[PDB]
Amino acid sequence: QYAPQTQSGRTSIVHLFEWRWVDIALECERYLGPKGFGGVQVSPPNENIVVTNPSRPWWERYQPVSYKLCTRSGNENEFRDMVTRCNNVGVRIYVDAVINHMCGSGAAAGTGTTCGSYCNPGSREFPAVPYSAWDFNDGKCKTASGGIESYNDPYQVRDCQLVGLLDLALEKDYVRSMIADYLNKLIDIGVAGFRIDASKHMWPGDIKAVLDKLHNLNTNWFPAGSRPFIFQEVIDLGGEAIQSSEYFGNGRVTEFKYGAKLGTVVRKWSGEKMSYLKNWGEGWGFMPSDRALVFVDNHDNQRGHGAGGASILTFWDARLYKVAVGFMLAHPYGFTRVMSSYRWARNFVNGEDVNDWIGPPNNNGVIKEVTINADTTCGNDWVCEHRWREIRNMVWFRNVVDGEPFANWWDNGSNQVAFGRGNRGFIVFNNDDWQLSSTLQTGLPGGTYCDVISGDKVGNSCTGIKVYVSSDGTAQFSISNSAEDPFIAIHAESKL
Ligand SMILES: C[C@H]1O[C@H](O[C@H]2[C@H](O)[C@@H](O)[C@H](O)O[C@@H]2CO)[C@H](O)[C@@H](O)[C@@H]1N[C@H]1C=C(CO)[C@@H](O[C@H]2O[C@H](CO)[C@@H](O[C@H]3O[C@H](C)[C@@H](N[C@H]4C=C(CO)[C@@H](O)[C@H](O)[C@H]4O)[C@H](O)[C@H]3O)[C@H](O)[C@H]2O)[C@H](O)[C@H]1O
Ligand SMILES: OC[C@H]1O[C@@H](O)[C@H](O)[C@@H](O)[C@@H]1O
Ligand SMILES: [Ca+2]
Ligand SMILES: [Cl-]
Repeated sequence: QYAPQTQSGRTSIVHLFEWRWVDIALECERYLGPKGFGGVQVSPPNENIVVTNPSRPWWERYQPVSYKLCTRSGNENEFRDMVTRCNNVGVRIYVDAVINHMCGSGAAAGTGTTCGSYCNPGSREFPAVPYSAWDFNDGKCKTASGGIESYNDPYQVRDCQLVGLLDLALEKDYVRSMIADYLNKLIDIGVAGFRIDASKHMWPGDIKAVLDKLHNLNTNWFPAGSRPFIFQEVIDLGGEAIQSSEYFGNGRVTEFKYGAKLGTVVRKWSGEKMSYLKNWGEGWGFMPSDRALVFVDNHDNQRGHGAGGASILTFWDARLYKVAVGFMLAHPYGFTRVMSSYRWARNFVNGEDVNDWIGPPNNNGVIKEVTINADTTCGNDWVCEHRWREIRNMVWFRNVVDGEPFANWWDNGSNQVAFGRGNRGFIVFNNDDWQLSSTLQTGLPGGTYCDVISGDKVGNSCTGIKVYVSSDGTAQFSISNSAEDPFIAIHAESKL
């Protein structure tokens, strides 16, 4: 459950948030495959309720009504086609499994669903599954409102309603089996693993019981006996009743402290400095590297939802975002996930974005295609961070230095920092308000390397900064505090 099951040499996955199956299929063949991306985390592929107020928000996909592969991203044919085409080019697919609940208990009975399935939230009727009143935790929840009134009580958070969502009685074998059948169908289709949504709201044992029923991965692409990759969404910033460690037996867990702390350090808040990152990782109180799935921001916290707060860096703060993603992709800690978002009209009234609900780029409800521009960027308001040179080249960097140990750390005692990875890569950062000009030990063999942050190595030339490393591994790095990208990165494969 801990092994990502990516094709050898590939070390990251991209969250193609709200993308349509057809666009992902294309993206796999034209970009993800050739650019060494390990895989893609897709949005919930099962049927959800249609929320008309507000107009088709992104969160309606987290309110299931059945397990039919039928959504705004596409139908089952399109889904199967995507998985096949992506696996065929070496890019795995990971599904966002929403299994702790069904739709909002307050939703209206009817066929206002993405596939037309009938459902009656009021009576807990979900005919298309099927689920009935006795498959929910209403009777087990002890709070007056039936909702989570305190996060200090493990029972409320797991047995009661998360924001009014109907809570599934996961201790029942019937429910356990319905969910397993859904996941098994996906596994057989070719999916490599899952993101267990809202794991914190389920007992580790219930998740385990479900996982034990899962099929081995499809042998058309995976070796016989391969277990699916599992990463559970557990928001634990420390100091709360439920600990992420309670889920280590099921698979990897989302380390939310990673993005919260990094954002604060890179922004230079609360007295934090980049020089403090020397012992980044478990030294900062994070979970063991091999149990962690790390990221800078995720679909929730980039828009105020979930956890992280104001410190979280997103594509909105492009410059700082790039250095944080670069640091993450360079550091050996955890399995990295890269975010890929869409632009929305933010509108902050009282420090709160009242438009945080806005769904993906659409034409009267139907999702717009991802258009690719000549300069390799995306149109139709898809930001495509994964296509930014600075990001795509760091994904490559991670592949290249995979397995090499953290080494040759250097810092100016403030915000200028540097470290390498064995003898295959080195990265330098300047987040101070002054010039960086030093001769540092890179640990790399002598030669001329193309900086992959400012450019690329084309044939036998660099399109950006070139770094000459002496026979003794040293090199000079000159980075101005006003540089567009205040960091340089070089590796074995960018060598001329
Ligand atoms: C979003 C994450 O919430 C929780 O994290 C909390 C941490 O546990 C806690 O430590 C931290 O301090 O605070 C966090 C919350 O800010 C979960 O632990 C975490 O798993 C969540 N992230 C996951 C999980 C979900 C749920 O599947 C997704 O949440 C989004 O989607 C829901 C559903 O669409 C959305 O809620 C909308 O719908 C419900 C029904 C509305 N609730 C109203 C309706 C009724 C009647 O049914 C009333 O009873 C309710 O009281 C009333 O509020 C919501 O108003 C509406 O927004 C969430 O807002 C979305 O965030 C996440 O996407 C997923 O990543
Ligand atoms: O050593 C790790 C610690 O270093 C301190 O200087 C920082 O302020 C802490 O946030 C961090 O956890
Ligand atoms: Ca629950
Ligand atoms: Cl997540």
